[PDB]
Amino acid sequence: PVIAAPSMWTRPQIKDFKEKIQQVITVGRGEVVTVRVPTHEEGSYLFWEFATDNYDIGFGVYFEWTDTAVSVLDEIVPVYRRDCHEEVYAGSHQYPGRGVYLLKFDNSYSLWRSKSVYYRVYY
Repeated sequence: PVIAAPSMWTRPQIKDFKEKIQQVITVGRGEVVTVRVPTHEEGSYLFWEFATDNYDIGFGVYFEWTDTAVSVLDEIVPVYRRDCHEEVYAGSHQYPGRGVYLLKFDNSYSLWRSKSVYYRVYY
């Protein structure tokens, strides 16, 4: 089981990222949204970008060995609170093999606030 280290960065241009995203996920007050993004035999990589309005949210990535679902295994990125309300959080990961990626928008730590998740998955 060979797992490539993922790469992660940020971008300042969040207003505009959001703006052309809107042309969007509501994560509940204490819920967890799981976007399942199956691999490609044609692509080699997963690219992702996401941002939120006003409040941070937990982000994490896992790999489900199984052959886009959006719902309410091996670890790529651990699930941590991320300031994707101030900047756009982006990342890549090399396919480990074939399967489905688990993008985890975790708002379970929130008690009163829902989150608006603007995201993108590429190529």
